[PDB]
Amino acid sequence: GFKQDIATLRGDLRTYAQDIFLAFLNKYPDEKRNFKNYVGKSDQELKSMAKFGDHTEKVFNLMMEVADRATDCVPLASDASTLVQMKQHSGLTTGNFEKLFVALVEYMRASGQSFDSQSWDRFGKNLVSALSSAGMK
Amino acid sequence: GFKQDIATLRGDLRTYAQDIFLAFLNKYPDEKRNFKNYVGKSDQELKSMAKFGDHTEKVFNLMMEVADRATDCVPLASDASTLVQMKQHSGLTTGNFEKLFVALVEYMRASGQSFDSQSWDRFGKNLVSALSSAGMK
Ligand code: HEM
Ligand SMILES: COc1ccc(Br)cc1O
Repeated sequence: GFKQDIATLRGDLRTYAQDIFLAFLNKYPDEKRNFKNYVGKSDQELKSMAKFGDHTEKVFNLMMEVADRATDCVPLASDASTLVQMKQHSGLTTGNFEKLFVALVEYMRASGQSFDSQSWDRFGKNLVSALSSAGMK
Repeated sequence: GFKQDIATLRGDLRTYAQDIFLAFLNKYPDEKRNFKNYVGKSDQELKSMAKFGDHTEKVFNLMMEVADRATDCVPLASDASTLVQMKQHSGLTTGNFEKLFVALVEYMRASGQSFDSQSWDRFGKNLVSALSSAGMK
């Protein structure tokens, strides 16, 4: 289930994080509007760019914590508020997170592994709802 | 407290893992007996090797899983058994773990961040006791 998937991802978190975020950027190339420095770079070039490696690592370290603190894939409202109030996220909207989780679910379904993709689909929808309630446009 | 410290560490897991492991290796030079491939390299030379960060991150992920599953800083006997039975740990005794947590507590106390160093010292002691109970010499 969802809780075991958190353990699976955490057990190889750097590789999963970079692969899922790359899947996001390659499924939705226009999302580089928020990452101008990512333009004109292959996956392997991005993986050697410090700001990509560091942001991606932060994304998934904190996402696994938010998932871990969730009940039945519903995040804490306080976790959603913290995400909304992050300064570097000022230009984001719920659509950015929606797309991230569509790519993550697609990645899990395509993997060879026993991920509970339905739970991650719910988690992403419930996070988006919570971000909206917390003030994200 | 302890639970928040797990969240702090997980929030920047690779960085904290490398810095705490380096603190251990430098406090106890003989402990590189179990790390032949790290001999003859400075802290920054080690951090530059992707395998060092990869290994340290995976170690500390399991450490955080054991810490999060603990009750009042007492680890589960089943988690201690896992650590005893790991093939990678066949050469080890509890003193190896005692020294790791002495260095970890020293790192936390010098950090100037608000770690609950007392709880981590207790956790390390209770982990050592639990490793002994699970069959480590
Ligand atoms: C609670 C404490 C510890 C945890 C959670 C832990 C966990 C782990 C994990 C997950 C690995 C596999 C690493 C990987 O896949 O890259 C590993 C390997 C290893 N650990 Fe531990 N460990 C702990 C303490 C120690 C201590 C104190 C020592 C020695 C002083 C030690 C020595 C080793 C060695 C020699 C390996 C083999 C290195 C390799 O993977 O090639 N561990 N440990
Ligand atoms: C002493 O063994 C270890 C302790 C902490 C990390 Br991080 C990695 C290790 O290999």
